[PDB]
Amino acid sequence: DEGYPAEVIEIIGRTGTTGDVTQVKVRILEGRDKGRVIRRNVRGPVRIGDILILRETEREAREIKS
Amino acid sequence: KEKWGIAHIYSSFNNTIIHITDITGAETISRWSGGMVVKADRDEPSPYAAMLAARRAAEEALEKGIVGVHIRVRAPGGSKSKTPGPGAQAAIRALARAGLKIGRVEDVTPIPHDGTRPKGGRRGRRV
Amino acid sequence: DKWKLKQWYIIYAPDFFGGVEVGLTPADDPEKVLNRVVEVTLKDVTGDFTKSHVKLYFQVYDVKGQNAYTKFKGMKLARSYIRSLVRRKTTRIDGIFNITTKDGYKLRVMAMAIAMRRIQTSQERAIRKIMQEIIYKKAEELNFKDFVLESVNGKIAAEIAKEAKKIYPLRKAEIRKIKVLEEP
Amino acid sequence: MKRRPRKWKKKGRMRWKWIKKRIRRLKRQRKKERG
RNA sequence: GGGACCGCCAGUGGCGAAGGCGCCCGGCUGGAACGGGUCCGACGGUGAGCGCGGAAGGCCAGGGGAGCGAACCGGAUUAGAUACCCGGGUAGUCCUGGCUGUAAAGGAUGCGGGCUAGGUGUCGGGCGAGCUUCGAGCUCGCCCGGUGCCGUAGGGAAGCCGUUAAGCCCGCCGCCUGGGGAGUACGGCCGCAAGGCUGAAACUUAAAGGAAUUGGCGGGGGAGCACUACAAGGGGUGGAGCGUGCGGU
Repeated sequence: DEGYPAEVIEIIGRTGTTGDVTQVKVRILEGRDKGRVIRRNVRGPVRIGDILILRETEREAREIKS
Repeated sequence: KEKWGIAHIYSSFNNTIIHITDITGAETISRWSGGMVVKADRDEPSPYAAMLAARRAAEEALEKGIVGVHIRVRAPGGSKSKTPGPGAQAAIRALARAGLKIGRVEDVTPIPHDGTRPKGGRRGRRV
Repeated sequence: DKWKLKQWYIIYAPDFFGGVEVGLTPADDPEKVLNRVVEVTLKDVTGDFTKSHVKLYFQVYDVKGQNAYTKFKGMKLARSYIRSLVRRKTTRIDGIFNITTKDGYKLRVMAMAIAMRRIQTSQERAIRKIMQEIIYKKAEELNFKDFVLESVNGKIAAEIAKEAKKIYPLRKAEIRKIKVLEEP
Repeated sequence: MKRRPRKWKKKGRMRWKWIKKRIRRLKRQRKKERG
């Protein structure tokens, strides 16, 4: 289990097909990219301060459009 | 002394090819395409393959003594499309994050001043 | 494995650029290093960041053991820079000329001019005429190498802008690309 | 070939190009029969 | 090495009678504006009959053939696919010399003169100021000519036009007389050929046709919604038997 915990700092807004998925912003608290800000996707309800687990830091979500 | 390579990236809407060469570009050092790594024809141009195969080429390039590289991105161009495929920036992140130093990033898509007639007939590709 | 059979040769610049170290290249045989082209920016030569757009193409012609020496086959500005300069509601003037140096080197030189606003065509022709005259004169006055150096410097371009302001103020006169056709 | 533009509004009829081609074919055959 | 084409600058720009015309330079040549009565003196408008050139495509003779791609050959899709999609592929696309005289060749607006509220930009020429690092540079007004938008009166079935009229007058030809039969039959002329120019009759029909309003609908667009919608989670039917009822005997 070489997972990378990271902390939710901001919610961009709902995205994805059903809108259930939420576009979030997360700060990498540990690993090789400590302190980096990443736009990422979340399934399930989210709050300001959730410790999202990452399989990779390489993936960054595409910018959502309106 | 530090060695510099050139990463020719060719990202269409159907595939992405990463080809790492010397500074003179006359020597093929690493050459990995999207088809090498995924067995489904429809997933070749995705940024996922552009990530994975690009890293597969990058590690081998690091093994052979090259640490720094410039990037040259080429959409099909000519009479073909001009927009780089989706995976170009993904592969760029691949080389940046796989330890390679990134120098100058320039586009080399061949643009015609006045070239041949494109494909599909007069009324376009009536999909 | 064939990679273990390779060896790395160093390369330098031409003398008039100082012959600075530029890079290294692997090759099986020294003869395979002949007729190899390397593109290097001017910041990588002089360290000046204002001229990163400029690019120089060197053609390799001498292999002395591991040392490799090269000549100046061409130069070209950055396509991104060229695209940036061009904009709508402006007139792009392209002047293409074939020129012999004072020492007999043969060249094809293409120079660009951009003015503030849309302009009448005859004025553009006059601009072309002015810079034709000036570069012909400098071709007959200067020798090949110093001509290359000044063209890279942009002194010729600035003087050209000064002379063409007598017809219309130029946003920017510049040299885009130069290709060496033949040698004496 | 006098061309009435009113015959091009496609309601209740074929595209005028194709009727024109049909009638031309008919003309070719009829002339050939007479020679 | 080969053929084709001259991107960005590009726009309601510009020029041309129209089709149409875009890399750079040298030469020949047409045309207009603008400024000047600088000359002549109604020499003008229109034009039946005539003449001229005139996008693409096709055709005749010889070349040419990069890409593209009629026909055709395969792959795929489909109930069926003579197609759409993909892989090929001849003619053609290009050059020379001719023909064919064509299109939603449309501003669907034949051309010339006089008059009829305006504002506003751009294009070119002239004029007057001001700025000017002194440019064929830069800002504001006017006249001329070209070209767009808005818009008064006026016009019109309305759509809309409105000094670039589709308003009111003055000049000259063509064209139209319910829909279809028909752009046919027959005849004539033209063209190598495809085919071009000209063109009825019987007979049939209660309408065809134009603008615009309301609705309905769109495998159009935008916004707001959900348990007769879904995402999360749970429960559960159609497998067996039986209760109840529907269709059938």
